[PDB]
Amino acid sequence: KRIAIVGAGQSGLQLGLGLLAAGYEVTMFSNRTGEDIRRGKVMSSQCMFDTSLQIERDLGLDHWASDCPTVDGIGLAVPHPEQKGAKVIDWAARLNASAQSVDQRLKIPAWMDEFQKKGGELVFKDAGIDELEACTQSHDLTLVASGKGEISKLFERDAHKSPYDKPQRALALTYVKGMAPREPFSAVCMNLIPGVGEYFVFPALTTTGPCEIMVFEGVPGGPMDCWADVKTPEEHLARSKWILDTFTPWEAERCKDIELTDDNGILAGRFAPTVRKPVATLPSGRKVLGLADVVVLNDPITGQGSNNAAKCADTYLKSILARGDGAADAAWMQQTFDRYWFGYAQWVTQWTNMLLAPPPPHVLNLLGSAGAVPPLASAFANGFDDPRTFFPWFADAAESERYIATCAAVA
Amino acid sequence: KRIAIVGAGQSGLQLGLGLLAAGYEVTMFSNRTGEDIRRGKVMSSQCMFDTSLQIERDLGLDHWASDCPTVDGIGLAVPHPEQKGAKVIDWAARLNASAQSVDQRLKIPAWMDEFQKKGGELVFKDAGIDELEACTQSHDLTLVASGKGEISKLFERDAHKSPYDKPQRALALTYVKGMAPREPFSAVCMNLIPGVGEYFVFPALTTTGPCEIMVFEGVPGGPMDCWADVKTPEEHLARSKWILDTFTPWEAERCKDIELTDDNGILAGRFAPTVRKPVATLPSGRKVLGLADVVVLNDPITGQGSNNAAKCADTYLKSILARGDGAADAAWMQQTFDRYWFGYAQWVTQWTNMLLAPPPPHVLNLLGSAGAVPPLASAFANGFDDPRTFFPWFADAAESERYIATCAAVA
Ligand SMILES: Cc1cc2nc3c(=O)[nH]c(=O)nc-3n(C[C@H](O)[C@H](O)[C@H](O)COP(=O)(O)OP(=O)(O)OC[C@H]3O[C@@H](n4cnc5c(N)ncnc54)[C@H](O)[C@@H]3O)c2cc1C
Ligand SMILES: Cc1cc2nc3c(=O)[nH]c(=O)nc-3n(C[C@H](O)[C@H](O)[C@H](O)COP(=O)(O)OP(=O)(O)OC[C@H]3O[C@@H](n4cnc5c(N)ncnc54)[C@H](O)[C@@H]3O)c2cc1C
Ligand SMILES: Brc1ccc2cc[nH]c2c1
Ligand SMILES: Brc1ccc2cc[nH]c2c1
Repeated sequence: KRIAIVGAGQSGLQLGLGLLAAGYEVTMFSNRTGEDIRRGKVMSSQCMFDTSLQIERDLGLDHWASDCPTVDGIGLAVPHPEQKGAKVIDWAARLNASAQSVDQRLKIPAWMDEFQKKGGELVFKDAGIDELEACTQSHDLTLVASGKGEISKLFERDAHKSPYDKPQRALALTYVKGMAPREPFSAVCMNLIPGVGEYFVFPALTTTGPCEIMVFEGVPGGPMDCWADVKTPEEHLARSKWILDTFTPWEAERCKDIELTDDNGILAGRFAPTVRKPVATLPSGRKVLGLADVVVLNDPITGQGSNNAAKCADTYLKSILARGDGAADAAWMQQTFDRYWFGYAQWVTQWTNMLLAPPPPHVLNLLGSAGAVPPLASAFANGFDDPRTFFPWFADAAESERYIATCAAVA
Repeated sequence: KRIAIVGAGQSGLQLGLGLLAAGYEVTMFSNRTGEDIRRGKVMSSQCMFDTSLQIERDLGLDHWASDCPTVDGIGLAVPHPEQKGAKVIDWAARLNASAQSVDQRLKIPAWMDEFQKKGGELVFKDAGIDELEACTQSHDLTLVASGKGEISKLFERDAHKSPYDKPQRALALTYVKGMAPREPFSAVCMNLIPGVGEYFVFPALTTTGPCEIMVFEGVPGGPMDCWADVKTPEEHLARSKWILDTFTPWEAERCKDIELTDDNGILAGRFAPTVRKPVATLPSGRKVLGLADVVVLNDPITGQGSNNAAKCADTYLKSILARGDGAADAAWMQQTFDRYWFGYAQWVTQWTNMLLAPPPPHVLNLLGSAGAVPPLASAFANGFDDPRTFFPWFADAAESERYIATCAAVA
């Protein structure tokens, strides 16, 4: 009946709003005001594919569906090693159903407002152990949904599920107005720069209206690990254009007139992919359950964290409702996570962690073959809505050849 | 707009009813009358877990929810090698949400009636190539949902996805009244007889009311491959009791007064697990798409075929609706299957095919440990609602030990 959530983010607010609609009392702790979120720095590029969007629709939370531009496909390009300014791989495929990117600076504050209107108890505090000890005495279940916040480290890192202990990419975001729209359909335009990094770009909705989000990922120490000397929004926009001019001149043609959406429409950072154990034990001996990025944190290279957050909150909501009047004990907590991990997130995580490493030959062959086998390009693109569908053919050479043949037979 | 389906079974009727509700015209071919199905031989033990049941509920097709007894857990027993009449493993765990078994002799005819009432065009014919050639000219998509019927062999067997080319178990069913109900909760009572076979029993609903279904699976050539000399319903009931008396005397105690529900409440047969390619090309060059057991046929040992059929028809329905006015071409057909297979059925199939082979030591250790680690028994039982959750720990020794420890830590 009474549920506490620490962290008013994507997963926490989605879960809390779903619980309020199911008749629960919900207490939520936020460490920021809605307006400070709206006007602060961007946090994500939040490209959500149709399955995730549908979870929001089923809860009545798709408040920006008509205003947010759709992302209608996925494109992949690789620079040509010899031919200057050209591409050796350049293909695209349409998504079976649109994706959408609604700036968390819009969504989270609006969902905070809705949470209050629907009877939630919003408490404004940077929560720590004392708040978790208090919550665990007055609530039937307490979840930690604090994303990358320091309190997420209460949960023990799971070494076996975490192959990396260091960041594998240097990240940056740039929200811009003025970019030439993609024709004849919008897409996530992926640009893979061998041994250097990746640039992704797609339309989105932010606090000043429709835009495009530039996403940069650089191999640490390399030419796209280039944000440390950037100290002003103007320097950040300049650096963004320098990457395109240097590595993706075909995308620079779309950017002759770009401007930041706002001075806080920029981000630079990095983190190590990490999986954690879901049950944390407080000094009192009482227990809390971690949600979404607290327990499974992937590098953004595959565009999956928000998708994972919506699917994780959906799985946890269903588990809570199915438990009914039963106690939310450690066993129940652990099984709830296990269903998320073994059923889904282990495959998103293995796929993303593989793609962070240098691509093996059979992967380069897949990417080339997709350009000449449209069913394979379509399988690649739509796999982003459910990355389980990449296994076993993406990771294994022999299986990749079998799947290429399957796709070729229906081309 | 116009869809044809050959085979009025679980998957075909579920899909057809979902398409009619979405505004499509649907033509369906049945090779039997509803009454001949109601009064004919049983076809399945159709134990459906909550995710599958929920697919039926979301379509308004759970017409027997209140009359059908619930199956509330899963139990596992193994005879003791030394101690006579005793068990060395004997444990149970509650399902997070109930399962239900509604005799296909009840469900399929009732869904056939509903299909007509909702505007479907039901055509009564044993359909063959000529009907598929006619359908493919007058309909936008033609699916074959004929289960184990001979026409299913139009689709090419997929050797790489089919490790077996012979039956791995001799099957039998016995629907009975009078069995002592299980206390204190109902369950699928699994009995694993090392090197011989398996006996499963659980409550269900049939045409004469609530019953229990006895399910026998025998290693070919062994003592539970014992149905060839059975030629009358009385001999079939006697043989059923002989198995329990010989191998599971603890279950015989529940059966002192059992009687067949009806003389057609019996079945004996066998088949080779088979996966097929989903697109078949007719002599004209036009194409048809296989559904459910036509393309993925598993031995019943894991209780998954009906569950797969409901999840396959749900995936195909969603794919059709998402395709909208687009052509149902071979590429679309193949991608629809690929999403079912790579996303879900490959894992159900790998798990079931492993369990048909002799269990390795780490599996026997898992089964024993589940009896002393209740979180592990619960993970095992609830894995039947989504067998993806068994990977990778069920199939690998080191991973199994890790998961045992995870479960032990929350016990
Ligand atoms: C650069 C970048 C690009 C990305 N691009 C994409 C993309 O294109 N597609 C995609 O799907 N995902 C993407 N992601 C991932 C996605 O943004 C996250 O995975 C998602 O926000 C996770 O949701 P969450 O609920 O777990 O955490 P969050 O949404 O981060 O919410 C956690 C909240 O808790 C707050 N909090 C922290 N500590 C406390 C405390 N002690 N008390 C109270 N509140 C606290 C935090 O400030 C935050 O507001 C990207 C991530 C990054 C960094
Ligand atoms: C002994 C046994 C026990 C089982 N126990 C379980 C269990 O406990 N749980 C579980 O989930 N699953 C179980 N299954 C599996 C389950 O019964 C099937 O997987 C499920 O019925 C498959 O659905 P379907 O739509 O593909 O085919 P079906 O439901 O078999 O439908 C196919 C229909 O098409 C008809 N047909 C065939 N040829 C033609 C033609 N040319 N023209 C017209 N119609 C035609 C067939 O007669 C049939 O009516 C069991 C199966 C067996 C054999
Ligand atoms: Br597809 C896709 C969508 C968004 C992002 C952000 C980084 N990589 C991505 C891939
Ligand atoms: Br669990 C379960 C449920 C039904 C059947 C039928 C054969 N084996 C089964 C396992």
